[PDB]
Amino acid sequence: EKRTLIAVIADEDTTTGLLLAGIGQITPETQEKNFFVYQEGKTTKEEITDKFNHFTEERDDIAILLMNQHIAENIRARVDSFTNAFPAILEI
Repeated sequence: EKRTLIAVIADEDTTTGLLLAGIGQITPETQEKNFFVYQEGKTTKEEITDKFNHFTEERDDIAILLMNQHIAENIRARVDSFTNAFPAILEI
């Protein structure tokens, strides 16, 4: 389909491992980034929510949004209210 890419909302260590596996890297043709780093005490709930809606409603090439469970817990009502077919949200 059109939806081929994985997006990432993840703490520092998970992002590091994902970027080593090539996940969340820049899409060559569009130059878009496919990751946002959560930093406890720095990132607000509003920024997490904004990045969520971006990867989820403002991008159209995302098949799967990966997030740490604890980050999904921080915005659980926004996550539980997501209803679209795509992307699939997987909590890691």
